[PDB]
Amino acid sequence: SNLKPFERDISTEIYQAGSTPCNGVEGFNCYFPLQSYGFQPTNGVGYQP
Amino acid sequence: EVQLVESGGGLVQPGGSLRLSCAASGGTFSSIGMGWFRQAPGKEREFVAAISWDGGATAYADSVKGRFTISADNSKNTAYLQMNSLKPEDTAVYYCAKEDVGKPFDWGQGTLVTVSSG
Amino acid sequence: EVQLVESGGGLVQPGGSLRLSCAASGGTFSSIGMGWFRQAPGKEREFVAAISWDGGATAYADSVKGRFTISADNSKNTAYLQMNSLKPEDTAVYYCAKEDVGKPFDWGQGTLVTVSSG
Repeated sequence: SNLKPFERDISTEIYQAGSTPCNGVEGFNCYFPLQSYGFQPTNGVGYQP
Repeated sequence: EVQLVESGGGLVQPGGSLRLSCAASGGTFSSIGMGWFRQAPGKEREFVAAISWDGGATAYADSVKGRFTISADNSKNTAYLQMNSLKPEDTAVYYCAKEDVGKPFDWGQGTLVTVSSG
Repeated sequence: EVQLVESGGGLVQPGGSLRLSCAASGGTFSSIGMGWFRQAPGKEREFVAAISWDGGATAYADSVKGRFTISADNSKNTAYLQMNSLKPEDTAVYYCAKEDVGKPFDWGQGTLVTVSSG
């Protein structure tokens, strides 16, 4: 739930996976979290760190 | 019933390129589990590529890195898959899925994609 | 520097009604001088109105009486405004500055608003 204050969760793979198994990289109903920012100076005037 | 419409599949020369397009008839307009799967003759249906609906993110299998590109949009409610330098082994019928939230899988009909010099 | 965003403007038939939004991301949460400003073509910038952050005080200029009512949202940290009786000289660009502790009239880019029958 967007993490607790003093959480320190540096996990990887998939968040609790779910009812769907790993299935190699992701499978059907899965994705890989921890994606790089890649923010651009023009894509979002307020959407940038 | 969740009807999936597919188009663009057909015969292509080796090393060629096509433009697949699979649209969805709404499907609650919210799903986080779609992907592209093909079933080669005499082979079990494996994973090829996928795309996330919550963003413009892309994801591909290890064997289709770079050569295959997938792009989706919210206004037209579809996803265009572009192939490059198709191999003879790539000859298989693709399938586009749509996994509704808290619901089982949804599958369409697919289109035959033949990669040969004939 | 401060970030101000303005949207929703454009052509409107005379005597229309517009609902523009000024989403102020943050803003030191010490606002005392929230107000909008206009710049008519070939005409110097002049005061329009102002809304207090600690109260419902909404002062208005003589030329916008009745037809102009501005409001904010302490929960949303935004600034909305409603218009009536659009007349051709109202064709101009508007802005929504943010005046706060040190922060001057945090100026933005505004939006073009057109009042014509074309």
